[PDB]
Amino acid sequence: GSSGSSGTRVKLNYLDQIAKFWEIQGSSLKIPNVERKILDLYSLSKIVIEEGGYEAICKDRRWARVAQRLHYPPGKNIGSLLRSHYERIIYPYEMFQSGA
Repeated sequence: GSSGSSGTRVKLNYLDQIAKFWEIQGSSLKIPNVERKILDLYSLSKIVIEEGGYEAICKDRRWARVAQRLHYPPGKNIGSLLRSHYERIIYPYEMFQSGA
């Protein structure tokens, strides 16, 4: 019949999800500014999960590729930044939203 195309549908679910969790704790959900541009915590997390989880990509120091995926500047200490922001904000959001 008819078809569509992926857009900013789910990309929002991530924000509403991580938010609904933070807004509750007390501290509003804030996004860090990397590369003179807003960070898409949605893409980073998404990719990882796909790659093969956090422990996997982490063990294979794939962080490098995970960063370049978002068209990041190859040369700057980004890998570290990402891994951090994740375990910094995406740490509780995940561990909490893990296991139904």
